[PDB]
Amino acid sequence: MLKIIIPTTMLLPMTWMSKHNMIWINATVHSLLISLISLSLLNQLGENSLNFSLTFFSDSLSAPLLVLTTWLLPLMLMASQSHLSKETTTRKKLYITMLILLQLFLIMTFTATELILFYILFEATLVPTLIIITRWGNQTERLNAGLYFLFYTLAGSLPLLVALVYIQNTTGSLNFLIIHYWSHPLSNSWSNIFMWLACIMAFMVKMPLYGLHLWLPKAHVEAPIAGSMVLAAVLLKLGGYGMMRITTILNPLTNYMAYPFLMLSMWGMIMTSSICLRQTDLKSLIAYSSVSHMALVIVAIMIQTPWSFMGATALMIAHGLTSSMLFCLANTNYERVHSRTMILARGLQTLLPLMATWWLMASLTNLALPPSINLIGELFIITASFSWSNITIILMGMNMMITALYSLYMLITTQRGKYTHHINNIKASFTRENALMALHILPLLLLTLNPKMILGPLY
Amino acid sequence: ELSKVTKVKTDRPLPENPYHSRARPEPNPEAEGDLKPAKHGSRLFFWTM
Repeated sequence: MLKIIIPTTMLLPMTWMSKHNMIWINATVHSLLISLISLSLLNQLGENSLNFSLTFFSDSLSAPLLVLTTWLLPLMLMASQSHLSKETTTRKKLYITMLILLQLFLIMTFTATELILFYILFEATLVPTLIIITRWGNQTERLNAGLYFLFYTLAGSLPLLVALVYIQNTTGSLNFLIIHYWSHPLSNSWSNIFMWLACIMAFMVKMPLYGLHLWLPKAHVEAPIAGSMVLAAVLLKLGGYGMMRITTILNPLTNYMAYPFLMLSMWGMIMTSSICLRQTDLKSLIAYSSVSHMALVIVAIMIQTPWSFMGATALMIAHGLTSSMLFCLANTNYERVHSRTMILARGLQTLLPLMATWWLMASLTNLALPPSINLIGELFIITASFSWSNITIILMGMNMMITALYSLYMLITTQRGKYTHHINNIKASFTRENALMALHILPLLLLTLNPKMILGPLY
Repeated sequence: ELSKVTKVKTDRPLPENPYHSRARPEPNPEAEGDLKPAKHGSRLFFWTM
């Protein structure tokens, strides 16, 4: 795995010693090269995970996420070039280093074999994210958003730390392989119930769950474009990955303890999508759509059926790409109009046609237009829930309807109607912005061709 | 001269246990054979060495 980790580390000295005119260029080049190298990990075995060493391993769950992170870094740099263009060289290098550190941490999280190592790194991801949000945010709510995000995540994580150490003391090892081979069923004792809660709540906080999702709107809206990209593309999937890993030692208590969270998420998807319907901020709308799409994954993980897990992995990858793209488009519009009010800018389709096409394709992916991987994951989760209970189809179909409604509503309000007259600073789309949108869309549509790669280890 | 420590050739037997002390407890096992490297090093969570 060091074939990916070591170059990622070597990015930092390069960025620090790169010329002020070559910082972005060098970073983008070598980040793309690192993504190319990470592509090799997709060759997962049929049964055994790719155990590179005692500390790092990968499976058909970890590899897509690793590729996603290594691919997301260059696009984040490209997006960050615009607003961080009047910054001093040292601070620009600092931002690049924060992004690189975040990518390195995420790689190690997705490859860590030891559960406590995963906890350490997955909670280490907070520091770069917090710094990015609080320092390079544009509004005054950035400080409160960072506080909310950090405190939510820590309040979830600390009981998880206690529980993990308890497991290490009792079982003797926290290695995923040993934990899976030496799995022992949990009883219904209150101690086991609280252990299950401690092991689940942290990941429930990580991937916004209705009731504990209050941090996400603030974080996504206040954070800079790159920060929002990671927040909505990988940092949320951290919760899903950790939950799928930790559910191995949380059975059969999951059957009894899932009902609260299952109902919370099944109603939360509807609630959040309805909230999207009546939103005035573009980034807030995108964030709430993310909340709903992640609630789908939460349901899938809780049900613990093989189809559910496959759909969960596919949905995670698809949502990462789509949400990052949506935030990038909103960022371009925001940079041009210097406001996040959705109704402020209207009829942008006339002024910017190609960006409007990008908007259309992104919204289509958001509403899970067949045969996009978004639809593949959503349909798999829907079928798994239908097997769990036939009544689920009601809420699932209603959520699909509301998602389509609010996505098309966003497209109509922004990229349709009479153009706003006073807004005269809408210049033609830059090549960089179009390239960013293309590098978000094309991989997803290509992934639809060979979904087996992103269908998880249960394929 | 009266302050000089003198020898006394008594016939009374020397008390075997003048303090009437109880049997002293057995000492703990003392040391062992040689030192060898830790089986897998510092088996502290994720550390392999």
